[PDB]
Amino acid sequence: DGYTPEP
Amino acid sequence: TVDKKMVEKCWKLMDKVVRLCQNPKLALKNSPPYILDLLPDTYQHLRTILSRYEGKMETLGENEYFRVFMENLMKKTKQTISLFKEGKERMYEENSQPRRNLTKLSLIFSHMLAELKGIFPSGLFQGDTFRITKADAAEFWRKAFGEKTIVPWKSFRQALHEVHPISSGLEAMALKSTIDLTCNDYISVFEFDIFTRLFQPWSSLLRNWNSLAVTHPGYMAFLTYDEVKARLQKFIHKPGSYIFRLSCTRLGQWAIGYVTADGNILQTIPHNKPLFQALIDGFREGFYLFPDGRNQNPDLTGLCEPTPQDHIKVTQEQFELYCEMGSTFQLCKICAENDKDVKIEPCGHLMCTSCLTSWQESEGQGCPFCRCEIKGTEPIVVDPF
Amino acid sequence: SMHIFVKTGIGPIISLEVEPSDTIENVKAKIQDKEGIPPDQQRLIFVGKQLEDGRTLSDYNIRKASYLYLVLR
Ligand SMILES: [Ca+2]
Ligand SMILES: [Zn+2]
Ligand SMILES: [Zn+2]
Repeated sequence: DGYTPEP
Repeated sequence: TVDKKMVEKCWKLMDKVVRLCQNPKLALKNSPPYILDLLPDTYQHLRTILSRYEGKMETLGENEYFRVFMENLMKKTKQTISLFKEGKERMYEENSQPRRNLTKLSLIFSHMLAELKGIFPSGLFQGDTFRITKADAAEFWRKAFGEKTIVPWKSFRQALHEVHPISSGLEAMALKSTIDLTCNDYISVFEFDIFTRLFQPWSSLLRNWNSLAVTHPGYMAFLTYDEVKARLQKFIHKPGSYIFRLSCTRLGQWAIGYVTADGNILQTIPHNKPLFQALIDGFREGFYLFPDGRNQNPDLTGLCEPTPQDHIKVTQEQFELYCEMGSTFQLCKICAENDKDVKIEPCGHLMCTSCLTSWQESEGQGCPFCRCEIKGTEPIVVDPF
Repeated sequence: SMHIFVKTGIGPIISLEVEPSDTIENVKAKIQDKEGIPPDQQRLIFVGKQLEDGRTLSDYNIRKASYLYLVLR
């Protein structure tokens, strides 16, 4: 699963 | 009371639901909640329970939670059976009302399966010893219900109203909708844990819930990864547009979907931090500005107020024991560079936030010392001896 | 020859009968004979320093009654 880190 | 025939009848109904969903005319997506995977998975865990209780069927049969779960399983399976019977052709209509109900029932089976696995891990009953993540939440359940695994809605509502008052029946029914995941008019210790993880801190439980799930236009409740990208496609030319949702695979956790300076539609997970803390952080540096593309963004400053971290005093027994090692209790044992300043919930293991972040960045949400799931975290201070 | 201690979060403190000439792999296998934990999942720590499988106990200055920490995967 490909999410994203916190901006 | 759960006997041999009742369980066998449930499985025969479960098989009929599988046969109905196996129809290639429905062309349903493999993505969770996938009922064709959920129901066979529910059959195996129940079979695992029965093999752990072979001979001891009097203990399992008279078990309150198991009676309720089985009663709800037959009801939810029969509801699906009737759903296919009433409006047969509407089952193939992509976004029709009966089709949206199948997606809703699939979500329920997913919550029901996660609940069964949480209450009966490895097939043995552990509901009475279920570890509630947040401390203040755990103390509420113990003082009000003790070691009870499941309690009726009206009994849960009257206990909660004593600590966190409920404004109206409208609020109570909305509160019931979010916490009752299995839709059986009972609240379990597992369901309670999920609500108290999402709407932390406990001290302002209903205020956080009202500001994030009732009055917030960004709240989308349960939504699949694809649906978040599908809803945010309308606001591609509006940088700062965002939405926050729940995941059936990651119960008790939040997920945010937003549009960047270029677009692309990115999705992040705050991980064990209160949602308003990430939303406030996200607003002050122009990332989360438009909830569901709306110009007006709610001010959540009232919820986030700098609070002191919980203090832990090291005992004489611990000091003496650490002295033999040539170290201290408070020193983080992973890096041995900093003192322990974070507690893993519910295992209780401590380390420095630095080692935790690095472990979570590469390995995931599992405790370095006991492999237990990181359901939550809490910043702490260890007062030396 | 000597005894070292291995602190875990899965049970009581592990006491191991070892020699300085023993590799980190040998120590991991000795923990496997005690808790059944696969060595490829074990990560040993000595005063915040991760122990490498190829190296030996004497290389890290791990002497008698030294305390090692066990981290999993
Ligand atoms: Ca329920
Ligand atoms: Zn550390
Ligand atoms: Zn732990």
